[PDB]
Amino acid sequence: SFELPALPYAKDALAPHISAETIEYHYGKHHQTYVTNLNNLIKGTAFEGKSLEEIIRSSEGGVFNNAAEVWNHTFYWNCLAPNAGGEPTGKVAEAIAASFGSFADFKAQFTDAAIKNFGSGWTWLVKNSDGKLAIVSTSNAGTPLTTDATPLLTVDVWEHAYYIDYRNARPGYLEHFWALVNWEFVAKNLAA
Amino acid sequence: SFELPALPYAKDALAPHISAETIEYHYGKHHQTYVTNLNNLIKGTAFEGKSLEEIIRSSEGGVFNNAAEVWNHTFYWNCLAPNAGGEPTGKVAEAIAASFGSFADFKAQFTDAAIKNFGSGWTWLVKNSDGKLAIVSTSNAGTPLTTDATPLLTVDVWEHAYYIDYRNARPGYLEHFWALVNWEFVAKNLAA
Ligand SMILES: [Fe+2]
Ligand SMILES: [Fe+2]
Repeated sequence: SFELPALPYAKDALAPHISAETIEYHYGKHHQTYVTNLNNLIKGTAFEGKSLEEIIRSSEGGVFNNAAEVWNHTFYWNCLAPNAGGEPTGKVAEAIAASFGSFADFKAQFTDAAIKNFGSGWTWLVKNSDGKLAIVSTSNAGTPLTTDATPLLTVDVWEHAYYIDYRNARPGYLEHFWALVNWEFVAKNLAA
Repeated sequence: SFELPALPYAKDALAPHISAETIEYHYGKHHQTYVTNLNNLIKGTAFEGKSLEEIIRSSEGGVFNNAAEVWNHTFYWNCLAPNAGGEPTGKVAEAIAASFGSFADFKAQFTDAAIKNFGSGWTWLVKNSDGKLAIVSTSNAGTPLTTDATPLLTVDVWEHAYYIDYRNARPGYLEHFWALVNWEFVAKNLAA
């Protein structure tokens, strides 16, 4: 009985970086469908009373794809915000500087990883179990939740995430992604 | 060095099933970029002098992804045509009827497979070396060329192939795909 969590802002709040139309389809159709599909697939199964994270860590096939995508998108919406972007400060800035050399280095590494993540997928900033930050990419519904690394930030590189606004120019999408990064969410994730 | 083969028709030939803008981007940007990236990866290497097929059957990583996608798209453009679609005749009709019972059954199965293919990929009708026909789906740049089967027909289900025209409605795209199938090409593939 999972529900589609409410968007953290107005559907046109990320314009012009991500259009209101993209949110309408991405959130209203894609994300909503993953929720509906997940609910239908777990009915009557041992997954019924489990948390979303629990299902993601104990499933495969269709149940996994839908559950992971539900979580990935909710995390994604929280990674964005209006009147945000720019450079992080405090603990996040310090951790990024220590793990990548500088914010600029991190930004270039994250951008490159995201652009080169072949096909559909996600690119993440995570804190590995060794306490150091790293950038990793996943394919399709893949998520760091199935590992011992903690997700801090992500960018959806499935084409539906940017085709309406940037067509083939995934790099253009990444450029604008930086103008939307919600460092408050990233900071919360790192502080946990 | 590889050249992007000319499209078998003007970019408006498949409209309204596939729009001129989709062709503009799909052929003019996506396909072209695969050619460019392939060229840059193989320049000055032992992959020079090799056919596209030879590269696909002897590579991995980026070389394979780009080489395979170049071939897949050229094959795809030949699978589509104006004033086509409908149902096959002659040898193609016979083979499909013998393997799937009827064209209607084949059509339903191919469509179902294409819709279910998760993430980016392709759905194919192939002929195994023993003469049996089968429907197989691949992920990302995956192609039957790396197997023992012969590609007869394919549909691109990467989101860029249909998002401009159908957004998330991949089923609608598949319906319109059938109005474009170039059975003459399929017959050539089967007769080889
Ligand atoms: Fe998405
Ligand atoms: Fe394509």
